[PDB]
Amino acid sequence: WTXTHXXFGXSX
Amino acid sequence: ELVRRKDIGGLPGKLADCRSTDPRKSELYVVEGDSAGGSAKSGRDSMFQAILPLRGKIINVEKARIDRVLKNTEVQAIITALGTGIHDEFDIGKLRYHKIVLMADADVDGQHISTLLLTLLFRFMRPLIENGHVFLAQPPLYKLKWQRSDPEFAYSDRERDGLLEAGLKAGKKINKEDGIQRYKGLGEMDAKELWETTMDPSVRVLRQVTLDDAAAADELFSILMGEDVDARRSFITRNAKDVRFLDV
Amino acid sequence: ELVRRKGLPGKLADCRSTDPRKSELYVVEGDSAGGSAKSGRDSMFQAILPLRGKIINVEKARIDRVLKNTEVQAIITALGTGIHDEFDIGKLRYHKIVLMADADVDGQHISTLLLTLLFRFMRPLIENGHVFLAQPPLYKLKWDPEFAYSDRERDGLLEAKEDGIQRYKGLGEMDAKELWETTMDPSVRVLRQVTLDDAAAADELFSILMGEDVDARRSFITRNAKDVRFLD
Amino acid sequence: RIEPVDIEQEMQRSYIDYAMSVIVGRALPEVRDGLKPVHRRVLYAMFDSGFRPDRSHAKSARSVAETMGNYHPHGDASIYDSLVRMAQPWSLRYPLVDGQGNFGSPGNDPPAAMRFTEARLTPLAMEMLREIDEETVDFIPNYDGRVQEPTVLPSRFPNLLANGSGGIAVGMATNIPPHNLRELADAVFWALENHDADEEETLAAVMGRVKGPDFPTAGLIVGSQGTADAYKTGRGSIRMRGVVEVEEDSRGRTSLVITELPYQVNHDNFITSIAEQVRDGKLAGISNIEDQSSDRVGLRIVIEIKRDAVAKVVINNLYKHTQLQTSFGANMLAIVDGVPRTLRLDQLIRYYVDHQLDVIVRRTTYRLRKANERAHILRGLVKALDALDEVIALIRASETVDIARAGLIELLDIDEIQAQAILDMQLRRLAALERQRIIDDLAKIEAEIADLEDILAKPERQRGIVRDELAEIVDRHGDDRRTRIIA
Amino acid sequence: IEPVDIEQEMQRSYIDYAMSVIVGRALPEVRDGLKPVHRRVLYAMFDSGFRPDRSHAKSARSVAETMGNYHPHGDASIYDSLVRMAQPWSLRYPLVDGQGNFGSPGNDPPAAMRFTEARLTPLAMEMLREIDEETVDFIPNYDGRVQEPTVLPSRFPNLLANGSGGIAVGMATNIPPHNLRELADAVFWALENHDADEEETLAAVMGRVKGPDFPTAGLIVGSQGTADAYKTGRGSIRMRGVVEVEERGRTSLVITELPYQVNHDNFITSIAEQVRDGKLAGISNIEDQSSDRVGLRIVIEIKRDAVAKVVINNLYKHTQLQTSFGANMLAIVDGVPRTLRLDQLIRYYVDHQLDVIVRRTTYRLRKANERAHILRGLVKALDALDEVIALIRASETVDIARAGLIELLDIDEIQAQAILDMQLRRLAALERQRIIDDLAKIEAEIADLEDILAKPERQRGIVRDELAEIVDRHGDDRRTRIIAA
DNA sequence: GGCCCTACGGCTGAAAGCCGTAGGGCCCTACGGCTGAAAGCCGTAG
Ligand SMILES: [Mg+2]
Ligand SMILES: [Mg+2]
Repeated sequence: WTXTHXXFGXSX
Repeated sequence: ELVRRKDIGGLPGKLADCRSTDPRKSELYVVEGDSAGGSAKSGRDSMFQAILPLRGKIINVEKARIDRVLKNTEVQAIITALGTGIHDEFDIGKLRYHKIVLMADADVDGQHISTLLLTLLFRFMRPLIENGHVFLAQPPLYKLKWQRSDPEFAYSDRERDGLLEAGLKAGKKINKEDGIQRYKGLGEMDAKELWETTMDPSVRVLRQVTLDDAAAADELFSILMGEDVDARRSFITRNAKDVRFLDV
Repeated sequence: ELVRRKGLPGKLADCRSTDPRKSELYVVEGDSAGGSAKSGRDSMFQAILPLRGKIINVEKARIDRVLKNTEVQAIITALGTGIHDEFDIGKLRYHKIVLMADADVDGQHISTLLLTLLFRFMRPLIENGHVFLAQPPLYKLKWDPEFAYSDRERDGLLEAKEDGIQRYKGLGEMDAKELWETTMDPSVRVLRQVTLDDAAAADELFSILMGEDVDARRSFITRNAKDVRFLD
Repeated sequence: RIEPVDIEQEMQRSYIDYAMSVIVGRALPEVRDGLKPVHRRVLYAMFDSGFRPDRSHAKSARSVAETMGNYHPHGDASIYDSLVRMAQPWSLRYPLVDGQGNFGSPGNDPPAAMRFTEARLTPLAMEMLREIDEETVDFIPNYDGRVQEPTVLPSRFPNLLANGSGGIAVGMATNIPPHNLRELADAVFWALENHDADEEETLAAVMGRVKGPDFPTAGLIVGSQGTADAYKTGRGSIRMRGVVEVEEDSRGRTSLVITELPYQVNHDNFITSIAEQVRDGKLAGISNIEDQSSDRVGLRIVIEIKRDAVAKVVINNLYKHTQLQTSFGANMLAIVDGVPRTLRLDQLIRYYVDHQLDVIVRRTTYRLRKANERAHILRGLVKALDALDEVIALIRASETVDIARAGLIELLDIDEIQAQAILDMQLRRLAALERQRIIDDLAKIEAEIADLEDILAKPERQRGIVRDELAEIVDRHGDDRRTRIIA
Repeated sequence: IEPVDIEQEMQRSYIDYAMSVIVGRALPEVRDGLKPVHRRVLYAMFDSGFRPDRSHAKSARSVAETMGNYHPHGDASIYDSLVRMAQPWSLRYPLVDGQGNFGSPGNDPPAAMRFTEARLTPLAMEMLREIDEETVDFIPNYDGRVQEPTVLPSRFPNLLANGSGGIAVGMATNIPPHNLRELADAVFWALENHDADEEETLAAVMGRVKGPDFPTAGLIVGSQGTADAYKTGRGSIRMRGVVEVEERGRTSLVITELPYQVNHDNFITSIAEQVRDGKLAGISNIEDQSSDRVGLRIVIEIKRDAVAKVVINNLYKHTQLQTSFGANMLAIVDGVPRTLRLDQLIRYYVDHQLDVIVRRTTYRLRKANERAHILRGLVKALDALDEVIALIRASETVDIARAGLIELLDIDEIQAQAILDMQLRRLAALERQRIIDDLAKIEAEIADLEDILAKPERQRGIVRDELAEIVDRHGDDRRTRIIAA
C-alpha cells in the first residue's frame, strides 16, 4: 500500500 | 403527530413501531440483521424507539438504476418508515422519527452496510443529514464480567485494558477463563446488553452525521460507490497507506 | 405416448421417453434427495419429483385444503390422470410410480401419507399395480459389503467404525452411483409392488390409522404393536 | 426383481413402526431422567465435549453439530430449537442450558440464530450427569457403532417432576407440569425413609408434601380438585391464572395491570386477543390497551377501563374470554421399561428413587472394583519396598525388561500386573516421604474398600446416601415457590 | 454527542471494508494459494482429525469447528466454501473428500449441511504436512482463546495447481489451474537454478508450464493468451469444448467436454433460447443424454439441409461452447496485493518451501538438543548408579533427593528431574545401553541438522526430494489439450 | 435470512391455531469483468 520491494525484497 | 401501527397499521411489516406519536421524541433504529433487530425489539423503550431490521447488505443505490431501487423491498421499507418521500417529493414535515440511528456491527461488513445506508440517505433524502437527524450508534466490543459487582462495557481495546487494570487495582476479581466477552456483532447480544450499551439515552454513545460541503461529498460518493472502478482502485491505493496515522 | 417437458410441475426432472409403459416416476423426500436421484438416474426412462417434507394428511383434512397443498398439486399434475370421478387411467404418464422415501422411520411415515393420497384420490392406480415402493438402504456394513433397511436388520447382520456401518438418513447422504445400484438400476434393484386384496378391509384401516378418531387409533396401536414382527 | 406386497400389511407395519418410534423415542419422557432422547443426547454431547460451567460458553453450532454427528441423526433445525427451549427460564423451571445471547422471550419475539449464540451446561445439568463415568447407567452404541451414548442419565434430582415435559406423540400425548424442587425433595425423603409403605400410604404422603405445580412463569393456581385428580389418576385439569393489580389514576380513573400470566401463554397472542374483542365489541368495560412491558420491569400490561365500569367485573370477563385464566390439562404419561404408562404421583416418586438406588449401587460397585485394583498394586509395591535391595539387584542384572519381569514374579508371589507396576515406577518415588505415602495409600484404600463393602451390604446406607446427596443439591440449588396456590 | 463529517466517515469505512476484502476474503495468499476461509476450513478439519485414515465426519462438524474457533461468519457461506473444494469440476486437485450430494457441474445444488459427510484428501494432508513443527507463524484467533496459522506449509504449488478466483473491491483475481507435474518440472528448475535471473527463469518456466490444465478437460485454442498472462499477469485464454459428430438416417453432434466453469444446465438453456429466438437454425432437436455412467453427453441431431462444420462454428460463436478465460494473476504478497508473472509465482512459492524446511530443521534441532542435554545427565547417572540410588533412598523428600542429585553430578534442574522421573524399567541391561546408543544417534542427527542449516544446497535438495515423492504419488496426466489458432 | 408448508394430540369452541419434536423448502443484496446492449454469470460475505 506504500509501493516498495517488487522479485528481491518481496512486496511492501 | 403521526399514527403508529397496532389492530391497524399502513407501515412496513418488519418495522416494530413506537407507542409515542410525536416525531420530536421518537427514534427509528435501522439495525443490521434480523437476530439483532429482534433483540433490539426486546431491549428498547417501547414508548419512543422503533426498529427496522435489515437482512444483510442493502442495494447500492448509486450503481443501481432508479427503477430496480424502488422495487427493492428493503429500500421501500426504509422509505415508508420515514414518511418524508424521496428526491424532489421529500418533505421533512412528514419525518416520522427526529433521530435516525444507524446501528451496524463493529465489523468491516457493518461499515459496508452503514456506507450503503449513508449513500441512500444522501441521494434520496439529503435534508435529513443537513439538519442533523442521522446518527450512528457505536456498539461495544467487550463485556467485563466482574464477579461481585456490575459488569462494565468497553468500546476499544484501549478502554478494555484501562478498565481491566483499574478494576484489578481496586481489588475487584475476574475469571481468566470466561471473564471478558468479546462481541463480534450485534446478533451476539441479548436485549439487556443492547439497551445498556446502545439504546438507553443516559449511556448511549452516538455520533451525529453532518455535511460540511455537499459538492465534495457528491464527488466522494461518486468515487467510492459508483461504477468507475479505476477511480476506486486509485482512491484506495492513494489512501490505504495512511489509515493508521489519521489521528496523531 | 405422452409429451415430456424441456404446465408440468416446476420441480419435475422428467424423462426423455414418450412411452409411459417403459417410464417411471420416482417420488422423493425433498430437494437434497432429488439431487442425487437426478444425477444417478437413467434420464431416458426415470423422472424424479421431489416433495417438500411430510405431505398433507388427506384423511384428516377437508378436500379443499388438500388441493391447495402445492406438493399434492405437483403429484396430481405429474401423473395427469385427474382424481376421483374425473379419473382417467388413459392419461397416466408413468407405468411405474415408485415411492422412494428416506430409508428412515419418517420415510415410512411419508410413505403412508402418500399411499393414503393415492388410495383416497387415485385408487385404480393401485388396482392396476402401477404403485411401488423402492428400498433405499439405511445402512452399508462395509466389512464383501452389505446393506440393511432398518435399525434392527443392522444387528442381525453385524452378528451373523472405519467406514464400517454408514447410516443414510436421507438419499442426500448417498452419492449417485450407490443410489443407482441399490434402488434404481432396473437390472439388480428390488422394487416392491402395492396390491389390493380386500378393498373394504383396506378402506377401514386407512380411516383407523390416518383419520381423526385418536381413541380408535390408540387402541389399534396397543392391540397390534407387540405383534407386528410376526405378520410373516 | 418386483416383490408384490399387500397394502393393508404395509400400512400396518409402516405406521406402527412410526408410532412406536415416536412414542418410545422422540415425544415422550423416560421416567427416570425426565428427558426425551433429544435432551439426553444434546446434553451428553455437551458434557463429553467439555462445555461445562467451568469452561466458557461455546458457540451453539458446536453442540448442535456434535449432537447431530455422534448421537442424533436428525435436522440441525430442531436440535437447535430443543437446546434453546432448554435455555429459557420461562420454559424450564430449572434450566439445563446456560445460554449467552438472544435466546428469545415469552412473546412471539424469536431467538437469535445458531451462529450468534453461545451455550454450556448449567450446574443442575451437571447434577444430571454426575458420575456418569462410573458405570452408573447403561451405555449403548450410537446409530453407527463409532461411539457409545447414555440410555438414561444419573439424574440426581428428579428432573421429570421438576421441569415437566410436554410431547405430542401418535395416539397419545404427554403433558406433565413442573414442580418446586424443595417440595419434591420432601416427597423423595419420605419415600426413602418409608421404603416399605403400600401404594396408598405413599400416595397420601407425597400428595401432602408436594402441594402442587410450580411454573417458571409464577402466576396462580385456583382450587385443588384438578391437582388431586392428576396425582391420584395421572389425569387432572389445573386452573391457572395470571396476576392483576388495580391502580387508581391521578384523576380518579382506574386501571388493571397484568404482571404474571398462565404457563405457555404467549404474551403477544394474549395482547392481540384482547384488542380483537374490543374491536369486535364483545368485551366491553375496556377503553384502551397499552403494553408497558420492558426488559427492566418485566411483563406489564395496562388495561384502562371506563368510569362507568367496575374493576372486578371486567377482571372476571377477562378470566372467562381470554387466557388470563386457562387450564393446564394434566396427562401424566411417561416411559417405564420402554413402554408408555400413565403414572400416579407415588409412582413418579418411587420409580425415580428406585433409579437413584440403582445409580448409587452401580457407583459403589465401580469404586469397589477400581479400589481393589489399586490395593492389589500397592500390596505388590509394599512387598517390594520390604525386599527393595534384592529387587533393584535383580533388575540391574537382567538382560531385558521381560527377564526382570519373570524374575520379579519368581522372587515375590505376584501377578504380571504387580510386576509391571513395579517396573513402571519412577525413582522419584524411592525417597522416604514417598515410600511412606505408598504404605499409607494402602492403609487408606483398605479403609475405603471396607466402607464400600459396608455400603453394598446395607440398603439402609444406600438410601441414606441418596438422601444426603440430594439434600446437598437442594441446598445449593433449591429456590422458592413461584406459583401461588389458593382455594 | 460528538459530530462526524459524512466525508470522513464514508472514507474511513469504505477503505476499511475494501482493504479487508482485498487482504482477507477474496484474494489468495501467494504461498499456499488459499483465501482465509479455505485455510480455516482445512485447518479446523486437520485439527479435528478428519483425515483420510479415519471415517468421514458429518459435514456439519467441520462447519461448526471452523466458525466456532476461527472464522466468524455465516454457516451458509462456509458450507458452500467447503462444498466447492470437494467438487472435481471445480478443483483440479480437490482438497476435500465428499460423501453425499455435493452438487453437479450444472445447477443441481448440494444437499443441505445435515446430509453430507466430508474429510481431508491426501494432497490436503500435504498442505498441512508438519504444521506442528513451527513451520509457519501462528497468531491468536478472533477471541485469543486459541491460535491459527497465517499460512499452511503447502507442500505443493497449490495456487497454480488449483487456481483461484475472486471479486474484491477495486479489483478481482482469476488464476487458472495447472498440471501438478508440469508445475513441478518448473519448480525443479528454479531449484537447480537458484541464482538465475528473471529473464532466464521466466523463459524456463514458460517452457515447462505449457499452460492451464482444467479439471473439466476441454481445449485451449491459441498460444498467445497463455503467454500474455504468464509474461504480464493478464491474458485472455480461449477454451473450447469437444464436439464428436455421429451418423436411422440422422446426423448428430455429441458434446463430451466443456470449458472450465461452464454451467451444463445454463449451456443447454442458451442453445434452446437461441433456437427459440431462431438465430441458430440447422438443429433438429437438443437432448441431454447425460448420466453418471456416460459422463457429459449432449447429443444434438442436426437437419439434413445443414452441414456439421458450419453449425459447430455457429455454436463456438454464439454460445460458451468456446469461451475465454480472462486471467489476472493477482495475489497477496507480504500483506499487499500484487499482479505477478509466472517467474514471480514459482519463485515466491519456492522461497516459501525453503522457509518451511529451514524452520522445520530449526525446530528439529532445538528438540534434539533438548533430548540430548537430558540423555547426557542420565548416562552420568548410570556411570555412578550405586551412588545415586543410595543417595535418593537416604533422602527425606524428593526436593532433597533432587538437590543431592545436582550436588553429586554437574546437572541442571531439567536433568535432575529427568533422572528422578526415570522409571525402573530403564535400569535393565539392554535399556542402559539403549540410553547410551540413543545419546550417540541423537548427536549424529544433531550434526546432520547443523549441516543442513549451513548449506542452502541441501535445503533445495530436500525440497526437490520431498516434492517428487509427492508428485510421483499424486500427480496425474494433463487433461485440457493445447492446439493453435 | 427467520419465516413458510406439512404430522401429531388436546384445548378451545365450532374452524382454526397454539404448543414442542420431526420431515422438507424460500432467495434479497455488494463486489469486478464479462458477453453483449440488459443482464446475470461466478465466488465469499451480510
Ligand atoms: Mg458480522
Ligand atoms: Mg457490475
